Amino acid sequence: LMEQLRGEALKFHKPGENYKTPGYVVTPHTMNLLKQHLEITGGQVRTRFPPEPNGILHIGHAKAINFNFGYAKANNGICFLRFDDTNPEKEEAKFFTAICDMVAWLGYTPYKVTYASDYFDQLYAWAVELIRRGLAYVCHQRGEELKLPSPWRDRPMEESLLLFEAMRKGKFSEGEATLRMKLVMGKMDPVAYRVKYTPHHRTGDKWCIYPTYDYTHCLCDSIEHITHSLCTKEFQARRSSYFWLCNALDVYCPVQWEYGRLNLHYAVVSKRKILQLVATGAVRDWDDPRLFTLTALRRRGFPPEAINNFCARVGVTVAQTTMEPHLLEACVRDVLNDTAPRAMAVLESLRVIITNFPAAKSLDIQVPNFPADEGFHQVPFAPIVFIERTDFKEEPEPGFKRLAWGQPVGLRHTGYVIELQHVVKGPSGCVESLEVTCRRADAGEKPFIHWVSQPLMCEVRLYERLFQHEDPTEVPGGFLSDLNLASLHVVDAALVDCSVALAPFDKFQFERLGYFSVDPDSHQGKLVFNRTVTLKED
Amino acid sequence: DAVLKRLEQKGAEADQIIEYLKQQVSLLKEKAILQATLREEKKLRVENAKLKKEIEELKQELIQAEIQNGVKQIPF
Amino acid sequence: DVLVSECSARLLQQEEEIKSLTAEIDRLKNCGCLGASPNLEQLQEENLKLKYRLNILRKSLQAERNKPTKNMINIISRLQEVFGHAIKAAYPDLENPPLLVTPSQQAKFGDYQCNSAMGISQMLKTKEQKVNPREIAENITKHLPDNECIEKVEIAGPGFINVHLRKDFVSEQLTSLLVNGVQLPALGENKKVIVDFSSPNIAKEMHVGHLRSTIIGESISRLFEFAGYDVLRLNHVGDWGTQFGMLIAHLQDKFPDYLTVSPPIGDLQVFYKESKKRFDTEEEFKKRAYQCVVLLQGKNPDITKAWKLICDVSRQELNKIYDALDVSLIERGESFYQDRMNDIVKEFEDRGFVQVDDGRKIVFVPGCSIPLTIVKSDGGYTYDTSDLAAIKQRLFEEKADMIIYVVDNGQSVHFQTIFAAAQMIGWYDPKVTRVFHAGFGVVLGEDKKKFKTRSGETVRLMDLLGEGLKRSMDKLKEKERDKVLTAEELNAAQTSVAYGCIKYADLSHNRLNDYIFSFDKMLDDRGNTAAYLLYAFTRIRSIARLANIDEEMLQKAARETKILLDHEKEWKLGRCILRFPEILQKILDDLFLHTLCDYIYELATAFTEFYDSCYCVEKDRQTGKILKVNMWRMLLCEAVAAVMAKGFDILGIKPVQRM
Repeated sequence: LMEQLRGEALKFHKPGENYKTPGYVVTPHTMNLLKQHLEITGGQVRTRFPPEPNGILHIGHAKAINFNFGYAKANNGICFLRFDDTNPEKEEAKFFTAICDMVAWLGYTPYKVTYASDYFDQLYAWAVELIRRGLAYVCHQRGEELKLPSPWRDRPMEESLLLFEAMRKGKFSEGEATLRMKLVMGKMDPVAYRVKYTPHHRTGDKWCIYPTYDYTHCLCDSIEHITHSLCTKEFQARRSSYFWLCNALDVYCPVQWEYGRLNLHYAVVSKRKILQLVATGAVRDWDDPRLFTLTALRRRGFPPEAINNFCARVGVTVAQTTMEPHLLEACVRDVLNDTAPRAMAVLESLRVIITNFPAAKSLDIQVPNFPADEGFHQVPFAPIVFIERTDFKEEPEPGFKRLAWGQPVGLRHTGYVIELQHVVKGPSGCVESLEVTCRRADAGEKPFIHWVSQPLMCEVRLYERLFQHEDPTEVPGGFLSDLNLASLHVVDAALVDCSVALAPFDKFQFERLGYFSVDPDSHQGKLVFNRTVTLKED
Repeated sequence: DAVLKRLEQKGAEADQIIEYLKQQVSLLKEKAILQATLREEKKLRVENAKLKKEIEELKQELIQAEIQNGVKQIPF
Repeated sequence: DVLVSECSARLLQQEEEIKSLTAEIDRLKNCGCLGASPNLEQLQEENLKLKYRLNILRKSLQAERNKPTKNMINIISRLQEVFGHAIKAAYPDLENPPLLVTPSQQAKFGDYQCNSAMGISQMLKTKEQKVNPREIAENITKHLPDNECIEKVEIAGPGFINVHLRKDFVSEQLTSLLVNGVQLPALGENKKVIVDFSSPNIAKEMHVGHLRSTIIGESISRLFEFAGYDVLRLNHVGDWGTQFGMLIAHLQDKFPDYLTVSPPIGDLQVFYKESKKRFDTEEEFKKRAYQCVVLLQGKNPDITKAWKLICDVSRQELNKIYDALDVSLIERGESFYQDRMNDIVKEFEDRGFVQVDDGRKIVFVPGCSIPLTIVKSDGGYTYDTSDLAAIKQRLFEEKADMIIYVVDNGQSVHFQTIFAAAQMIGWYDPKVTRVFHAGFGVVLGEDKKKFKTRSGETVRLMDLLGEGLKRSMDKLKEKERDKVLTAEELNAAQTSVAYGCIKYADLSHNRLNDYIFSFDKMLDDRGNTAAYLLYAFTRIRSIARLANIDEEMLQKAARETKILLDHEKEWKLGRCILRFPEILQKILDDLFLHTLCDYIYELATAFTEFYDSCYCVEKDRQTGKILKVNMWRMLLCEAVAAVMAKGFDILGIKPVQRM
């Protein structure tokens, strides 16, 4: 992928430049403030990825993460993980860590971790400067509609100065008067500094005037010296707005390039819709698989290489190809294929006892954990082994190939085959327990199924695309009714072998089944597996 | 044999007296939590207003002390 | 096979009946009538979002109180702000108990004392339970905060709270009023206070009554100029009389060429009482007189030309008075409202307040039984029409925040009726704008009677100035006719002594009471009058001058030398120096100027007790030149001198330096 972000030294502008391409602006700053830009960074093309402690980070945010932390890592720069405080938002600690966790899950160490609140002093300082330099007045109206006219424009300077000084000292009533700019762009709705009266996370108490995303996340690009600043694609009729605060205070600028809002189908990610689904009961937690939250796909298996490789395939532009799980579940099929070894396991546990086979208990035998040259792990063989009844019908249709009377079937990774003998039914008419002697098919005879012997575990959880079709919204009325085929469900029977392991985010192939990953409910005794991808089907 | 349907019309008339007497429990325990949590919500009205009282007295204690060396403006 | 399969189909569709039921309930259910509030959430939120306000406010009160100052401080105001903290914190379920923060007096009860603990024990309800003020008071001494002034706190009465002051703070402002000028902080920003004071009747001779409202009037006017109020002075002159018609009718005969030839008319009253004799006796005159007093109401070009000239003689005599007393003024007597008076007569019929009686139109104030006359029997406008159509312009055009009416105590019935009537129709509110009547007593001679002279009618005020600089000169040739610099100190003394005593012995005596004009007790060199002040004031600018300390040697030494207050008497003086704004506040409120004269005398009493006690300059006996200068005690005599000189600027008395 960094073959494709290095090719943006084959498209963009190197350390410095800045004046070359974008919405370039020339003041008594361009050649003498950019001189200081390179006199602090050294070039070092700095970017940033700035979410919120409210944030939930869904797969589409990986196009954001791969971009910033990537271009830095590609073209030898750094990148700020910058938590967007602005308006104080309580606490929510689970996502405060979810972000830091997920950032590293993909493999990037953020150069620095900063909060927006870190710079409330110089944001205020430059706010004081903005009222004096003009283009900043104290108005009201709102909430008399932020959209109705445009009053108090060219008001007296000092009046808006002492009022802004009053605004923070507590001489106001949480609503009266804001601090706007003489803004145009759009529909000229300016709000630089509002007034709250609410505690903060980082700088609690002390403060009761707090800026806004527009004002905050323009200057901080400057402040921390950024030479790219990659915005998503809600920020189109806002290109004017970003280049407006810089130069109006004269600063080393970003350039702000935009990428395409790449969502995904079959998906819902908003916490007001999810923490709903948590409480309805369709899903477990916010990290429940089939949710498409980044912290969920981790649970589901899905190697962080597989998520990044997907991005190098369909991204790095301004086109927002909101695509499908099929072409993404086909990208993780690429990785679990040879990042995770073979193992095989049974579900419809059917007691099969082998009469005539050599020696006593166990007998090791080694399994090709990988159909390569790397090496073999071992699982106990005969007697009393386990196949699933889905590989045995009493009366077979010609399409059968597994176990039938007189139709012996091979045992995976074994020089042996069982011929089928007498079968037991027990109480009613259930195929209870069958038996057979093995002919050690060195004598050449195809059906070659899987098996376990001296088995083990407990739980295997199977998951489908939660909605039977696409992003529940496009006028079906409404969103809480695509939760069809249960999806779900679990099997706490499940007999697996000694290939595992017993640790809890490892991945496997269960031979002739699916690719399976371990889940954070596992111990070393009562272990539990998610079924990640479907084994190459469709 | 002829005492099952006599005991049944005793234990089905039980559901009768159960779910009536239950609906007087289930609606007296509503007045309890309502009578209480209401007269506390108008007792927040005695704090929140007494707060603005000892708030407005204090903004005019500052503004008499921030004119002591500072500037004051109107009205507003 | 299917009742399990289709029940889900009636369970798949029932979901929308629940989903969309909860959907449209989100819209038409919220607030469709007068009120709006979520009590569970919001009222528990406004309780914190605003309890966070008291903290962010208190933190900003601690910021601007910490960073000082460039001024002086109303000491008593900032004590009711540390008891305002202390007392209601000590007792959180009381609203507004008394805050009797007074001085008193002699360091016996300390410097200041607060009798408020009574007004917490006196606040004796909850079924008559004995609460001793002593346990009440000391429950406030353990719950009084930290400050920048207090050293020790004491109890000594039934509940008396006697207070002592920390030396550190007392001297900190004595320097403050020294380097940066003795000034009071922009009190009451951009408020507009107009004062109606001088206002004598033109062509009638201005007298002592109408003079008492000239010195009391412009002394007040410079107070609010000093406080920080936007003051404008008004001469409510009486150039709108039915008597003015009697004058021009005498002019049309005396001088038929008044319009083309300047009229040689000397005295106003001799010409007036000439028109008066014409008035009472003749019948052709009196019918010409009141037929032209309506011509001038109608802005008659030729008649008005007369009127303009008449005033120019009685107003040249008036500017012969203002020049001396240094009264800056702006004339707008009732002549100005002859236009809008007509639109006020109309407003009281539109409002239906006017009753029909005796061919006149009168209005009844619900406070008294005395009605107002706004319509004469001949379509003329009176005094009730003037000051009522003028109390609106001073309200809705000038947009004043407070107006002071300085006339005598005999028209008080009138003004508190025009006031109450003004509030009635709804021009202003008694607590949005305080319209107050600055009244005063009557002028009496040394024989207790009307004032005065041999005859003596109305005493001409110019002769008072004549016998005001002759009296001030006969005492000042004993024997300063030689020491005085010919032009400088003769003029400076006799013109400060004359207009000093006259202004003072009337502002020292209570304003509301009858002022006894005693030319011998008013210029008594040994008395409370300005005779002693201006003499002992040069005497303080002489302890510095007799020590060879120029304009630079004191203005730098003040900026560096801190002042000592160890002795008992220098502590008694050091207090009264800072009482200055605590005395000025009382007079901003009660408007009795007689408590400033009591104070300018108050610091000079503790001064002669000081300058005699602790030695300012004291070497030596058997040889007397030098040296023992106590610079910190020289800063005291620069502080006392800068205080009185700004307090003299207020009284109107021009201070002197050498004498």
